[PDB]
Amino acid sequence: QSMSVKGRIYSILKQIGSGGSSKVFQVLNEKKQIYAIKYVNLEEADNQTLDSYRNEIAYLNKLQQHSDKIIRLYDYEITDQYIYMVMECGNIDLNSWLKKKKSIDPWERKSYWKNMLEAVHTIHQHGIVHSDLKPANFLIVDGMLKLIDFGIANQMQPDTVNYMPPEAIKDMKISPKSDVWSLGCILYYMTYGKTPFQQIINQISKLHAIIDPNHEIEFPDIPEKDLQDVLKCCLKRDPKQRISIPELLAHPYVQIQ
Ligand SMILES: COc1ccc(Oc2cc(NCCC(F)(F)F)c3ncc(-c4ccc(C(=O)NC5CC5)c(C)c4)n3n2)c(F)c1F
Repeated sequence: QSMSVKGRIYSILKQIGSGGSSKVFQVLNEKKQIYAIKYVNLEEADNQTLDSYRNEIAYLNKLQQHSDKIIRLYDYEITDQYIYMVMECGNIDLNSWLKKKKSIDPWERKSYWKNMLEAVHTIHQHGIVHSDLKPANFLIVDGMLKLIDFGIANQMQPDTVNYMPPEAIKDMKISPKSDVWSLGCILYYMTYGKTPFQQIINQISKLHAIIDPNHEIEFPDIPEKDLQDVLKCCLKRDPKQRISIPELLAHPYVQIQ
């Protein structure tokens, strides 16, 4: 089944994500190369939705320069009815590559963490706060992770409120610190193999736990202390307390050997 984007033509290998009025497809060009293509349908001109999407393209466009830990965008076409974005295709998302795994190599867990921070630092410099980070939002492309999205649009899910931080639940304000927390949970889950409450099931309880000063988060012993320190510093409950992405970038855990 064909597709046209700026008069270049694309044959769909398959759908790889869906949500709202948009679908993502793995696809091939004329010269047998792979790409993802996000196709959004504007027939439902929910006007908040529509500006959310014009805003995502705008940013995705601007962050092409400042980092390649950010998914590449080769082209797009937008009209009143549709939006096609032709992007990079990753081998695999992170959320998967983790569930098909028992032991993560410590060196990889570090290199993925670096990549994580770099990408999140990049979007903070441009004043974006994701506030929705989870493993799905990252993506493997030749050893490097790359952030796929910014939290601008009511995002797809491939084909969970573990990573929800405290401030987002009491506040019913969002700073950068909010992404740190979710990053911690993602690192947490990469060391221990469960987010910090994959084991509470009562949702009313789970969010009382996320916000209960007197619930001591269980921090096991591990081969490397630095990691353990990074993890405690990220999963603090006062944002004013919590470590920053710039402090995180100058941490021993990311800098030494
Ligand atoms: C939360 O929304 C998601 C939706 C779909 C997702 O899955 C995937 C899986 C991929 N692996 C492809 C390899 C395969 F399966 F074909 F073998 C892949 N490659 C490029 C993109 C991709 C690219 C761009 C965007 C995107 O729209 N980002 C916004 C424009 C900023 C999305 C959601 C996924 N994806 N996306 C995902 F991980 C999400 F987090």
